[PDB]
Amino acid sequence: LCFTNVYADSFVIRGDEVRQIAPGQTGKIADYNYKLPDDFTGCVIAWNSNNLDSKVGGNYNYLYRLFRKSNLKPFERDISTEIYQAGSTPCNGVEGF
Amino acid sequence: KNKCVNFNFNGLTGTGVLTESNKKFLPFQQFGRDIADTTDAVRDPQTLE
Amino acid sequence: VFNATRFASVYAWNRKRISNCVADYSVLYNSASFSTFKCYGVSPTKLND
Amino acid sequence: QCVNLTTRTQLPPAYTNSFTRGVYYPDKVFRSSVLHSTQDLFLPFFSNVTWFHAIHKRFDNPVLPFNDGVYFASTEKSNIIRGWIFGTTLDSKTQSLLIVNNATNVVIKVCEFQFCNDPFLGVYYHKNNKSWMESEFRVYSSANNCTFEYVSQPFLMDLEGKQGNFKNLREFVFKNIDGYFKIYSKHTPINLVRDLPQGFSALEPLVDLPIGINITRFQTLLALSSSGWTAGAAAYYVGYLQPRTFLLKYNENGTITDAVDCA
Ligand SMILES: *[C@@H]1O[C@H](CO)[C@@H](O[C@@H]2O[C@H](CO)[C@@H](O[C@H]3O[C@H](CO)[C@@H](O)[C@H](O)[C@@H]3O)[C@H](O)[C@H]2NC(C)=O)[C@H](O)[C@H]1NC(C)=O
Ligand SMILES: *[C@@H]1O[C@H](CO)[C@@H](O[C@@H]2O[C@H](CO)[C@@H](O)[C@H](O)[C@H]2NC(C)=O)[C@H](O)[C@H]1NC(C)=O
Ligand SMILES: *[C@@H]1O[C@H](CO)[C@@H](O[C@@H]2O[C@H](CO)[C@@H](O)[C@H](O)[C@H]2NC(C)=O)[C@H](O)[C@H]1NC(C)=O
Ligand SMILES: *[C@@H]1O[C@H](CO)[C@@H](O[C@@H]2O[C@H](CO)[C@@H](O)[C@H](O)[C@H]2NC(C)=O)[C@H](O)[C@H]1NC(C)=O
Ligand SMILES: *[C@@H]1O[C@H](CO)[C@@H](O)[C@H](O)[C@H]1NC(C)=O
Repeated sequence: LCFTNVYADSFVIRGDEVRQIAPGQTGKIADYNYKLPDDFTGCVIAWNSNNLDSKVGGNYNYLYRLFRKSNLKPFERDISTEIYQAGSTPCNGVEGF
Repeated sequence: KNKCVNFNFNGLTGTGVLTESNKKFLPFQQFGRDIADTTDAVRDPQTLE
Repeated sequence: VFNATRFASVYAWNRKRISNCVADYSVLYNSASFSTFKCYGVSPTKLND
Repeated sequence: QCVNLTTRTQLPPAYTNSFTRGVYYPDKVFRSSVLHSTQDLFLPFFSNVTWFHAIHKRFDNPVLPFNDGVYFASTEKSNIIRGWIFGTTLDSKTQSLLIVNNATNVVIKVCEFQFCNDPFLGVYYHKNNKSWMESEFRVYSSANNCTFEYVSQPFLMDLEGKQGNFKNLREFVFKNIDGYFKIYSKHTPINLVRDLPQGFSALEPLVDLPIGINITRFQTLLALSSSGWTAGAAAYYVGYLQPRTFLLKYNENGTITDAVDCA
């Protein structure tokens, strides 16, 4: 079989969250940083990389998004670092309650 | 051409007689489909005819 | 539910009634880390609606 | 740079009729001698395509909504319409897509742009050299976090002309579906003065960009001391695509030759 346009999406996640990479899933990976479309045509590939990515003092170069006003769209990539407001108050600057 | 063969164009497996067409595919198109929606024409991927 | 200091043995499995509350399951994303989460009567996406 | 060019006359919003335009090939399959029904985001027939002018006096570059795709067309002379900006903040809080055709090459880039209130490009008109050459590029201040970047092979496209009636119609359909930004386009010669020509012609797909950004608003970029200038005689029209069934006639050669809007 041949393929017309091919894109490889490469990223690192916690091992528990590989299940969230399937289309039609929820959780902070599916909800907030990586969503696959319901009619996704492709394959998902993952392998345990503890021997490559881990660091004795803890490797903190790998980031995930924990807060979002709304679940993002399929194949959408949110780079924004703007602060998330959990309460009813607005929050400016860098930090707040 | 002109003989019955099990063809495979870009994975488009099938059985049928191949023949030189006069359909003019615009470049973004590779396959043509019938009223029955069965693929009836194909652009050969090595010699673009 | 998901943080109780001591869970029950499987033969004596516990059952708790959940009533008059809002199912905002987002609150536990930071700290849950579920290895298995499988729904059988609903799609997981729909739980909020 | 980044400069506000505020000298312009105020006019009310214009509208015109999208008779039989904004139809595109719905898929890359060939079909001939058949009438094909398809449901997609099409520009409804005989809808109001909002209408904008560049004159001398008037230089209309508003930030416009971008919902369920957009149909964009420009009756153009002397290459005044040169690109678009897409995004949802246009202030570097979030990413944005820039498509620009400038004198030397077309550039497509996705960055956290800090756009200006009035973005534009500029040309020096007949400055003792007989030819026209581009000199001003004032759209954004800085473009730090870029995640997509394409630049075409170089060329020189002329930026001079003073003929009365418009000689070019360029049509574009923009759809942002599941992270893929799709563009369909068509080019036809015309000899019309002041309105979207009546007729029919379907847009072929040309490029599909995997930008993956959230697009809610967009803005076209037009060629143009800091304030007080002269606008080019060019006009562009904007419609919006809605999910509609379209019956499409394919002629003996496979080109969509007619269409019917089911609603
Ligand atoms: C893609 O970008 C869209 C535009 O930014 C965005 O829609 C925006 O959503 C926010 C939050 O839902 C809205 O913010 C306002 O919402 C209501 C009024 O709509 C107010 O009560 C709030 O206090 C707040 O002021 C924006 O108004 C809204 N913008 C538009 C044009 O609708 C989408 O949510 C984004 N898509 C994704 C998947 O993130
Ligand atoms: C696919 O490969 C063939 C060669 O294997 C290329 O076709 C050749 O083109 C030259 C120039 O016309 C001919 O002299 C050869 O005889 C052709 N080969 C054969 C086997 O007939 C062809 O160009 C390749 N595909 C593409 C898209 O370039
Ligand atoms: C062009 O005008 C806009 C307003 O129309 C200016 O934007 C303002 O910028 C100041 C800071 O410089 C902010 O405090 C205001 O809130 C902004 N207003 C709006 C409506 O956005 C912009 O700075 C001007 N640019 C130049 C180069 O003069
Ligand atoms: C988005 O832009 C910001 C601002 O440049 C980036 O934050 C910088 O990241 C580099 C690399 O880690 C640091 O050396 C700088 O100190 C950071 N600057 C600030 C002001 O925090 C951020 O990394 C960019 N994001 C992406 C995805 O490229
Ligand atoms: C005329 O062209 C030359 C290069 O050919 C350029 O350096 C010069 O600035 C131009 N003059 C004007 C007035 O634009």
